[PDB]
Amino acid sequence: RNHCPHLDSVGEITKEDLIQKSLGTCQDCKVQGPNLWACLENRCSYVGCGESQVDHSTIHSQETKHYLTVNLTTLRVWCYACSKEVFLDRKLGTQ
Ligand SMILES: [Zn+2]
Ligand SMILES: [Zn+2]
Ligand SMILES: [Zn+2]
Repeated sequence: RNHCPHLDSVGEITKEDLIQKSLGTCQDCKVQGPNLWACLENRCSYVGCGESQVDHSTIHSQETKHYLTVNLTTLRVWCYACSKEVFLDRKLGTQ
């Protein structure tokens, strides 16, 4: 198992949901993109901004223990628990 558990637990969001988050707007405040983050938790669908604005992604991460956040600006995933950037595979193949 050469992968992070935090992210390995969360799923993936559809383009439909990401499209709204990619619009460049925070679900908590009104900072307006670019540079916006979105909860990677397949079960969660919240839009927050990183430390570059109000670190909403961090706060939300603690509140819901969601240490997975992906910036819609570069389409990159980040792991708070691991304390680094991670990548989300498109296809697994377990079941
Ligand atoms: Zn915000
Ligand atoms: Zn969340
Ligand atoms: Zn991790």
